[PDB]
Amino acid sequence: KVFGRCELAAAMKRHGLDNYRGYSLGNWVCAAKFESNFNTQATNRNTDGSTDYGILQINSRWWCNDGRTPGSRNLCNIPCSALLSSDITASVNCAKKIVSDGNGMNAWVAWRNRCKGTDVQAWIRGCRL
Ligand SMILES: CC(=O)N[C@@H]1[C@@H](O)[C@H](O[C@@H]2O[C@H](CO)[C@@H](O[C@@H]3O[C@H](CO)[C@@H](O[C@@H]4O[C@H](CO)[C@@H](O)[C@H](O)[C@H]4NC(C)=O)[C@H](O)[C@H]3NC(C)=O)[C@H](O)[C@H]2NC(C)=O)[C@@H](CO)O[C@H]1O
Repeated sequence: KVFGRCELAAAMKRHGLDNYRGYSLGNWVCAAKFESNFNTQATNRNTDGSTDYGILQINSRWWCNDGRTPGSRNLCNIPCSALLSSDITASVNCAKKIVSDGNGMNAWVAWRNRCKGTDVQAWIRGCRL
């Protein structure tokens, strides 16, 4: 799908991301533009061999099953193709766990450097929320 500046993000809040498990949900919306650029079908492989999926940009190596990830924990226990559709309603369970390791955003590559210390309230701001 193609989601605009004010239309793909009001749904983080419909899923409990608001201020959940210590990260403020204000801090969240910026990074999305940095991982798949508001696209729920944009995916790529990893130069280390495990492909990634979604706006989420996650690989089947440590987290889900795509069948090409051996030595994969499949900690998500769901097909990786189970998130890339227009609908995204159940795709957050695993996202809701990825911060539980205590690693935080240790997984999101763009945020720690593109959205870490940025004017992020300048990212979620302006839409009605
Ligand atoms: C191309 C695209 O679309 N996406 C690419 C991504 O594939 C890639 O992303 C990151 O991939 C790395 C590789 O695994 C991953 O980092 C490691 O994540 C694990 C678990 O999530 C962490 O391990 C836990 O450590 C804790 C703390 O010490 C331990 O308690 C625990 O024992 C560990 N877990 C288990 C179950 O053993 C690591 O801490 C972490 N790396 C380090 C060095 O700490 C990220 O999760 C991936 N994130 C995403 C969103 O992909 C990215 C690489 O930069 O490239 C993208 O392009």
